[PDB]
Amino acid sequence: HTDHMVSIDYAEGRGWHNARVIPYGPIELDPSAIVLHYAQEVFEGLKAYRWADGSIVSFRADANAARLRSSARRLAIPELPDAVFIESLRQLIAVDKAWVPGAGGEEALYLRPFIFATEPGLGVRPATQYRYLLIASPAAPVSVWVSTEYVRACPGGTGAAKFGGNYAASLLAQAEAAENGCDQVVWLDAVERRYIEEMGGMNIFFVLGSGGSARLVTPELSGSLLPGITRDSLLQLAIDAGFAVEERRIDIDEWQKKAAAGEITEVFACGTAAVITPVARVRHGASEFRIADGQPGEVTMALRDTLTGIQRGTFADTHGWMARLG
Amino acid sequence: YHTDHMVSIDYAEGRGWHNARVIPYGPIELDPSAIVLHYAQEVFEGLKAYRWADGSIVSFRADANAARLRSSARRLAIPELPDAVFIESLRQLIAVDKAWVPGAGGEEALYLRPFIFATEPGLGVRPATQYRYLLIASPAIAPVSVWVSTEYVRACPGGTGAAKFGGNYAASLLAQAEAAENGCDQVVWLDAVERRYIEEMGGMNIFFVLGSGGSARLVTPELSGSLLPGITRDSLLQLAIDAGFAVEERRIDIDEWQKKAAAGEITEVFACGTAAVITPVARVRHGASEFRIADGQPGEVTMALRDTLTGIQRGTFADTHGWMARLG
Ligand SMILES: Cc1ncc(COP(=O)(O)O)c(CNc2co[nH]c2=O)c1O
Ligand SMILES: Cc1ncc(COP(=O)(O)O)c(CNc2co[nH]c2=O)c1O
Repeated sequence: HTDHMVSIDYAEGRGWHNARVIPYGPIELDPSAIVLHYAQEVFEGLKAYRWADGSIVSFRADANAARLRSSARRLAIPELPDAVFIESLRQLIAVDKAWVPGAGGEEALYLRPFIFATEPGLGVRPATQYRYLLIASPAAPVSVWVSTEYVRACPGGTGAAKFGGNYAASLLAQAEAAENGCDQVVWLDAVERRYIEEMGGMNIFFVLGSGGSARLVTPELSGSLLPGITRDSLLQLAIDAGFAVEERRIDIDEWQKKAAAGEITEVFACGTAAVITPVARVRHGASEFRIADGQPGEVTMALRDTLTGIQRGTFADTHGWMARLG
Repeated sequence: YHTDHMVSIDYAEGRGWHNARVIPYGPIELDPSAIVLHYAQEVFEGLKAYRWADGSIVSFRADANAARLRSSARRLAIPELPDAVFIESLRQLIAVDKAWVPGAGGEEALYLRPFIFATEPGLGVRPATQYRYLLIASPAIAPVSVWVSTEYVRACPGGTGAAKFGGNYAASLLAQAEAAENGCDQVVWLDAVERRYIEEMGGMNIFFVLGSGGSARLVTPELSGSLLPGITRDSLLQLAIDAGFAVEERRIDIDEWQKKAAAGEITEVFACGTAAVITPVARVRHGASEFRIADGQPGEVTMALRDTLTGIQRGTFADTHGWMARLG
């Protein structure tokens, strides 16, 4: 973690107030603070990048701001205004700027904005007191384990929110994966236990065919998986590069069948931390199957090169995704 | 409000659960990266301590809570707190804060809140290697109306609904607001997959009474894997059998509830749980539909069971099943 953190308080009637930059250090809670009992909390994640001209920039921070608000609404948490969200990013970079790594490769500074209920009380109801903190931390094909025993979120629930509870529910599967020598978990839909949703901390894309004829398929926003900002961006970039894209349902049977037939030629996972991570093989119960030759796919690495290029300030930001933080 | 003291126990991978100690009730500290603040790795319980006429403090089925906290812990990848350490923590707090247990023998008792949360600093999504357990205490039949949630779902099969886990409660807060907006006091939740089978209330299990007198049948949702196996629920099923009522655990459709209530087949409805013991349900809102349960008054079977269970917990009715045990 870096040297400082940004703290902001909420009190009913007063709104979000008392924003201040303080050292990174322990915080205090009443034993009956609602977050310790009923998990009323939401969070975000995004990076600060250093550019060649010496500036520090963010990638689609406005999207994170709005998503923290969408998550907060689902959890009955008062929304942090986008302007205050953005300003907290600027405040932290101003004091901890030396922590942002050099330009220009994979290295960046990870920013963790988060909100938790602090009001003391064992009644099960939305809190009237909260805290927001902003902290910072300095920041290869994988195998995936299909979870059949566990479900992470369901329609009408909290899966489209970045809510701590979704991650808690995933811990046992994430241990069961490692016990099968897999790197990550792919989650299936709650209702029919068939349709691909997402991985534990990433969205998932499928490449079908190859060359100019190659096209992208990704699970549609079901209501129970996260609308990732990397996912959103890659949809836009694929369209920019002339790839057909389909947001639709795809189940594990279609995945296995089309991979075996060689129609699915690449699979990749995407998210803020790794940008894009190739998926080489899949374990589904007793069976295992490989994606193509198990190596990083052509479209996979082309999209990754485009997106990291924009983020590092090497390639034109045609969508106006980058903004200055310091 | 809270009593004077709390019990604190730490978990670390070399020591396991250790350093159990009675300390004043007061603020606790967490690293900003403590896993509970990001990924909600936490579970909890709730039970009461009762003062009896003879001066003793007793627990009701505290062994059941000890085991359920372990079951909850297991589902949330939390190292289990041994049952003996759980029971001892109840005894430790009652020993110093006994004077806080209210007088015998009405509705008043001392509510106990055992709870575990992840304290290890780290932003990696993995089970914590460090936890804290706290035990805190807090001093503790009007019919209610219920709103059937059709828009929100509280837990998923394959999920965490059979565990007493903070995240189930977090997920439920938005629906509880829609209920108030429609005049109702509590929320009834339906199953995730088919959006039609009755699960439970936000903090209580639900029962239906069919018919009347000795031939009445007590009906309750079967354990689905996504609703909480309430200890009050478990006890009332036994008490119903003791009394000679037929009991049925099964899947019950929401469209069956209103239909049988309107036909006079469902004669009573109630909710049960640690805090209120039994709360009669008078009225139900489901979408546009609204229906009443009989005359809206507490039902005969409802109050017979409530009187028996409260009687056992206050020591005035014979404890045939050995549910009551000395705390201090
Ligand atoms: C469940 C889940 N799905 C998808 C994603 C990808 O979302 P994106 O990053 O906005 O593209 C994340 C990562 N979300 C996080 C982003 O930064 N830290 C995170 O935990 C996630 O936790
Ligand atoms: C979702 C849910 N279902 C059912 C119940 C009833 O469970 P029982 O009390 O064991 O009969 C509770 C209350 N659980 C609590 C028991 O004490 N404090 C509580 O929050 C609950 O929170």
